[PDB]
Amino acid sequence: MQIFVKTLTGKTITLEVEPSDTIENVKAKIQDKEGIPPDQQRLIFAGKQLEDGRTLSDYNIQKESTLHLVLRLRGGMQIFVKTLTGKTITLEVEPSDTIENVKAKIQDKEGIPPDQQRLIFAGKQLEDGRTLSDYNIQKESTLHLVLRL
Amino acid sequence: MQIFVKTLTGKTITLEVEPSDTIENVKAKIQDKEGIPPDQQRLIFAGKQLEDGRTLSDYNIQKESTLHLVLR
Amino acid sequence: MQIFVKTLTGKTITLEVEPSDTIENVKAKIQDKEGIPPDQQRLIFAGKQLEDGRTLSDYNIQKESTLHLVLRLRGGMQIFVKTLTGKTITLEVEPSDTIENVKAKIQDKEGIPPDQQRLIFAGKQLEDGRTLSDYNIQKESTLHLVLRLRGG
Amino acid sequence: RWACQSCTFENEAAAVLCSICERPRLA
Amino acid sequence: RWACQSCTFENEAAAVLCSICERPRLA
Amino acid sequence: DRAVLKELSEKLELAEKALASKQLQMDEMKQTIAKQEEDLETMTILRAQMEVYCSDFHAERAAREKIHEEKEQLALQLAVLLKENDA
Amino acid sequence: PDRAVLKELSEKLELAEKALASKQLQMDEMKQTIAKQEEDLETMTILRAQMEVYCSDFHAERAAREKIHEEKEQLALQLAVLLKENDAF
Ligand SMILES: [Zn+2]
Ligand SMILES: [Zn+2]
Repeated sequence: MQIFVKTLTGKTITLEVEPSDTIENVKAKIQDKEGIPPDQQRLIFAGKQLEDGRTLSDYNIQKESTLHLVLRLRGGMQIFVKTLTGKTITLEVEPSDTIENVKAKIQDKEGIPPDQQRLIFAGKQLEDGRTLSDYNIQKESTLHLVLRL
Repeated sequence: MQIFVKTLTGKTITLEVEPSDTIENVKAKIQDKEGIPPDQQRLIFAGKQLEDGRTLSDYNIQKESTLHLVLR
Repeated sequence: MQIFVKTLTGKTITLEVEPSDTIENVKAKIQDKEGIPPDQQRLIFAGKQLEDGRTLSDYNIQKESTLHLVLRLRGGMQIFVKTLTGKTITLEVEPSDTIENVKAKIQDKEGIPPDQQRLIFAGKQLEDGRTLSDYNIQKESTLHLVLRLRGG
Repeated sequence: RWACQSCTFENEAAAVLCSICERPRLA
Repeated sequence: RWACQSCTFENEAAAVLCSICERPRLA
Repeated sequence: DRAVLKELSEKLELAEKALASKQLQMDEMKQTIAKQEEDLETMTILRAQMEVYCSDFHAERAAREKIHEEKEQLALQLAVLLKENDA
Repeated sequence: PDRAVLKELSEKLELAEKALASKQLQMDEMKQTIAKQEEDLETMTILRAQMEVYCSDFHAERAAREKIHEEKEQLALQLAVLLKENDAF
C-alpha cells in the first residue's frame, strides 16, 4: 500500500506501507525519509490523532490516503550543555544518539566545529564513537563543553 | 434632491444631488460613499445607460427616482 | 472614530479611539474593556503585526476598521507560589497587580477562595490593598500559600 | 423588446444575455 | 446528431446540453 | 415549414432554460468562492498566532535553562559544604 | 415572413448556444479556483493542528521549569538547614 503524509510546509511525503503496520512503524519510516525523531511528530487522519499502539487498519487508512504530520518544538528527552562562559543550552536528543551527533547539534546551535569540542560528563571526557546511553546520559543531564587550546 | 441607487447585491444607496449634476458627478458621489471606481459603474434608469457627459435633467430624473448600478 | 478588535475565537470588541493614538494606547484600552494585560496581546491589521511605538494613522487605520488580536501564552513576568501540597504553580502577573488580584488567580488554579488564602513573602504576610511592586516582588519570586477558615 | 429581471435594463428581442450584466433573460 | 466534445457521447439534434455530462455542445 | 419552426421554437426555449440553470449554478460557485476567500483571511491570523506560541515556548525554555543553572549552583554549594563537614 | 423569421430564430439559437459554451467555460475557471482554495484550506486545518501542539509543548516546558523550581527550593532549604546545624558545631 501507498499513503501520503502532508506537512505544514507544503512538502508531501509518500510512504510504502501495509495495513498491519503500527503508527510507531510509520513514524519510524518518516524518520528514515526525513530525519525527524518519532517523539517529535504527531500524525492526524480525518481529524483524528493517530496513537502509537494501533495500526493503519484500526483507523481505516487505505490506498492513496493522505495523513497530516505536525512537528513538535520539543521531544521526550533533553540534556543541557554548559559552557565555561555560563551559557546553558538545551539539546533534543535520543539515547541512541552518538557523541558525534551531539557535537553536530552543538554546532547547529553555536557554530563551533566538532573537532574543537571536548564534552565532559561526570569527570570523564566523552569519545565520539559511543552513544548517550553508553555513557549513562539521561533526561536533563548536564554536559560541559570546553574548547581546545 | 434625494435619489436611490439600487445595486444587484440587494443594497440600496441614497444620494443627494441636483438635476444639473452631470452623470460623472453622481458616479463620483457613489465612489466617495461606497468606494467602487467610476470605470466599473454602469447606471441604468428607464432602460437607458446614462451618459457621463449628460445631466440628470437630460434623462428627466426627478426626486425619489431609482437608478440601477451594474458593475462591469 | 470607532474601531473593532476581533479575536481568533469569535469575540468582537469595539473601541473608541482617535487617529493619533498609538498601539500601546489601544492595547491599554483593550485591557480596560477586557482585562487582558498589554504584554499578552498582539494586534494585527491587513496581515501586518502592529508595533507599540507607532500610531493608528501610521497604519492608515480608519473609521470602522477591524483589527485582529492574538493572545500570548505567557507575559513578561511570572512568579511562583507554593501550594499546600508543596507543588509549585506559576502565575502570570504585572508589577501593578494587587494581592487580591493574585489571590483571584490562585483560585483559578487551586479553587481556594481568596478570603481563605494567606500569602507569605519573605516571612511577611501580604495585604490585599497593596501591589506586588509595593512589596518589591520580582520575576521568579516565590510566595507561600496558607489556609484559613472564614465564610465558606 | 424585453427587460432584464436583474438590472431592469431593457435588451433587444434578439439579445440572449443582458448586454449589461451578461445574465440570461430567464435569470 | 452531435457528439459531445468531452465525454464523446452522441446526442440527438434537440439536445443542447450533453445527455451524459450536461455540457453545452460548443464546449 | 411550420413544423420546422416547432423544432427551433422548442430548442430555443430549452437552450434559454439551460442558460438560466447554468447561471444559477454559477452564482452558487461565486458565492462559495467569496465565502472561502473570507475564510482564507483567517489563515494570516493563524500563522501569526502560531508564531507567538512558538516564541512563548522559546521564552519558557530560556526560563527553564536559567533556573536549571541556579539549582546547579545550589547543588554545588551543598556538595562543598557536605564534603568539608564530612572530613 | 417565414424566411426572415426562421433566419432570425436560427441566429438566436446560435447566439444562445455560444453563450452556453461561454458560461460553461466561466464555470470551468471558477471550479479550478475553487479547488485551489480548497487545498489552501487544507493547510489551514493543519495550521490549527500545529499551533495546538505548540501549546502542549509550552505547557510541558512550563511543567519542567516548575519542577526545577521545586527542586531548587528543596536544595535551598537543605542548605539553610545544614548551615544552622554546622553552626551548632
Ligand atoms: Zn442586466
Ligand atoms: Zn458529454
